Amino acid sequence: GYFKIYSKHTPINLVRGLPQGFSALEPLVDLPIGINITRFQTLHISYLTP
Amino acid sequence: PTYGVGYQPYRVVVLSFELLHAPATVCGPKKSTNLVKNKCVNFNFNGLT
Repeated sequence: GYFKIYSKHTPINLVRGLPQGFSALEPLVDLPIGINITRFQTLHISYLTP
Repeated sequence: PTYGVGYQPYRVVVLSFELLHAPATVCGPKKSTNLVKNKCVNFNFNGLT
């Protein structure tokens, strides 16, 4: 019943592909939402241009 | 305002404590004692005794 989010931010100079290396992920936040999750989806930002 | 004592409005609030088979979300106030140092003491830190 706990949703746990771990996060990490790194400055990467690679142009394409998942970089090879090790970096531990510090916990970001735990929430007692207590729901059932089976699917998910990502949302992106859009830049409106003339 | 001139009605009888038993005919006056009472503001009734019923608190219903629901306890399911799920992790709890409401708890009573947690207490704290002054921190003592350099002395064998019985310590409790967030349930770690």
